[PDB]
Amino acid sequence: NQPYRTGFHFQPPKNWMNDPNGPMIYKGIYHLFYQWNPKGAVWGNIVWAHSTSTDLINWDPHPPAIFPSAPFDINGCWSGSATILPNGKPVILYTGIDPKNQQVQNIAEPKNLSDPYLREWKKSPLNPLMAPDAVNGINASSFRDPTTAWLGQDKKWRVIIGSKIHRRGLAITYTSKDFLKWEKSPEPLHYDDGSGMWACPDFFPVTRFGSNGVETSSFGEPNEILKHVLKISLDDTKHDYYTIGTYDRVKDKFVPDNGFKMDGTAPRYDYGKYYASKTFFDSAKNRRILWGWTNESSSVEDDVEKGWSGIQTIPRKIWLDRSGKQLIQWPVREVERLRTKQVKNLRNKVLKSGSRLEVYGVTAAQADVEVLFKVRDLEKADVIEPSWTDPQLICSKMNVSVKSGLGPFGLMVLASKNLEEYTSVYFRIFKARQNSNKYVVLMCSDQSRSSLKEDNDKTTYGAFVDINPHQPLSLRALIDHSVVESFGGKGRACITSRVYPKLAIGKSSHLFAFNYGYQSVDVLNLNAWSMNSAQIS
Ligand SMILES: *[C@@H]1O[C@H](CO)[C@@H](O[C@@H]2O[C@H](CO)[C@@H](O[C@@H]3O[C@H](CO[C@H]4O[C@H](CO)[C@@H](O)[C@H](O[C@H]5O[C@H](CO)[C@@H](O)[C@H](O)[C@@H]5O)[C@@H]4O)[C@@H](O)[C@H](O)[C@@H]3O)[C@H](O)[C@H]2NC(C)=O)[C@H](O)[C@H]1NC(C)=O
Ligand SMILES: *[C@@H]1O[C@H](CO)[C@@H](O[C@@H]2O[C@H](CO)[C@@H](O)[C@H](O)[C@H]2NC(C)=O)[C@H](O)[C@H]1NC(C)=O
Ligand SMILES: OC[C@H]1O[C@@](CO)(O[C@H]2O[C@H](CO)[C@@H](O)[C@H](O)[C@H]2O)[C@@H](O)[C@@H]1O
Ligand SMILES: *[C@@H]1O[C@H](CO)[C@@H](O)[C@H](O)[C@H]1NC(C)=O
Ligand code: NA
Ligand code: NA
Ligand SMILES: [Zn+2]
Ligand SMILES: [Zn+2]
Ligand SMILES: [Zn+2]
Ligand SMILES: [Zn+2]
Repeated sequence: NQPYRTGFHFQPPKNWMNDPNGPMIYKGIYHLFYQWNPKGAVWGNIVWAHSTSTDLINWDPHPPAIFPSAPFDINGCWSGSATILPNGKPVILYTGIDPKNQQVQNIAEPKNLSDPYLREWKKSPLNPLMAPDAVNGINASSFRDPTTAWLGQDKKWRVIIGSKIHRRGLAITYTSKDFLKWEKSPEPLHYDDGSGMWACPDFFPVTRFGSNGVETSSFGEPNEILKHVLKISLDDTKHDYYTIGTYDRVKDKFVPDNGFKMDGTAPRYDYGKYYASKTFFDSAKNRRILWGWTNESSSVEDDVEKGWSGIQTIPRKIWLDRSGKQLIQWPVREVERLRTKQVKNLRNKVLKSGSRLEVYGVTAAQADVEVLFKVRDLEKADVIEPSWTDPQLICSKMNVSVKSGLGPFGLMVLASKNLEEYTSVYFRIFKARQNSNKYVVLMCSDQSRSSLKEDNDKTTYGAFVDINPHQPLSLRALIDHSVVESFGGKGRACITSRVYPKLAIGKSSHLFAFNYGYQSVDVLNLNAWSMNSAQIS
């Protein structure tokens, strides 16, 4: 049986899944391709598997669209993106592995534009459109993951491909005026020395104030003020980072805001298990949607034993925060449809020092839970230790057993009856070292005690939240058997973790709200929703 298969998260019926590939919307239908091993629970024989939806939650299967069948992709069909041409026509640019094991860029387009499921795709015998050679001097073994392409104000298409040269990450930009003949621009859009391979790049605009998404090609109105986000997947650190800045269309370079740097010190989308992110414009609801890949935290032996590996996070809506400092993410509202009509609700309850409160009457391994925490006296908070800068290091140096003035308080999810197994998601509040009344809010996802099985990835994840602890603290968790997605400060901080409990499964799982800090905290409001399964394949 399968106690770790997700109820409502996207995953194939069996075996290895990888990056999300070319997400898009065509003729009112959502499309999601992905890297898949059609015959193994490890990486290998990789092809573009294909599924579709009308709500981004329930998915219908289709035979693999892009698979090795030609010289330009004979040894593999790696990640890529989908562009929607101004005439509504969709195209895919993807990385193929050639007879010499070189990473080359191939175009593919639909065979029957009237088929709204876009079942079969044809490849141009002119592929590769973009390839390494002796004159460009591009590293043949690191030249992959082409982005969604944008059209500039000089009627020329621009697209970037992630690469590297001697420990220098760079986003190589190409230009075309017909989307068939692509010439390499003399200089990259951006680069960074020190950070390794610049995998899964992404480049998209956002409005300075608003929740609504922006079309990729858009220059905006004469009244609408725009900023740009460059996102990259660092292969060295295995994380996804982004910076916010301005797109100099003259010099064709990306200039990050004052303070940002495009390396391992940039903001992340998710401070847990989260890789190879890709966005697309959803013209139906005028929103930008983020897809992310979460790989398995269990041993490889366990993966082949259960016969599958890798799930996809429930899609997030993304926009720019009012303060302009960071991006905000929130699970697409369609997921809220899976909530049972019945809803367990608790309000105005006081968790005193070293206390717990079980949430009764919910399917505790497949649920959605939202908490509001009110702190009583803010000057009871401890002052942050001078050289405490890495939020992940705070959460691992001091577990739930080590107490602060304020914190740990939050949720204990996927928990056994007598608490032999629990995954804790909590807050800690410190005073900042500054002269003013500034506070540091910490959000941890501790999975050191998450499973009795010894050889699982027990790594603890951590993040700072940009919220004011004068106001009530917001925490949300989507729980799905082996995956939990934690959301702090209304999507200002996101943590995904993977848990494989030996006791806390299905009927036997529990849910707790807790507090181990010196001072008691108020639970202003608490709502738990049992979650229905989704029709995915
Ligand atoms: C796909 O999934 C696999 C499996 O889940 C992923 O591979 C594993 O990745 C994780 C990291 O994400 C690694 O697991 C552990 O790594 C930890 C590294 O040790 C540090 O952990 C904390 C900070 O990161 C911190 O508590 C600790 O500090 C202590 O030591 C420091 C000196 O090093 C120093 O600051 C102090 O002395 C302090 O006491 C460490 O810095 C750790 O928990 C374990 O060591 C463990 O290795 C593994 O490397 C990976 N496991 C495998 C299977 O290789 C993989 O990333 C995923 N891939 C993708 C694409 O997402
Ligand atoms: C081009 O990229 C390849 C692939 O990363 C580099 O070769 C790797 O070098 C690293 C050393 O850090 C080692 O892991 C292996 O020796 C190589 N990996 C594989 C699987 O090929 C190569 O050094 C790069 N060359 C240049 C000039 O940038
Ligand atoms: O399917 C390959 C696809 O995955 C990415 C990012 O997840 O890279 C992974 O696979 C590469 C080839 O095996 C590895 O070099 C790399 O370490 C790993 O992250 C994309 O780069 C690629 O398109
Ligand atoms: C394309 O798909 C449409 C709609 O499903 C179908 O009617 C038609 O036969 C296909 N086009 C051709 C002529 O192959
Ligand atoms: Na594209
Ligand atoms: Na939404
Ligand atoms: Zn359907
Ligand atoms: Zn990609
Ligand atoms: Zn790391
Ligand atoms: Zn000290």
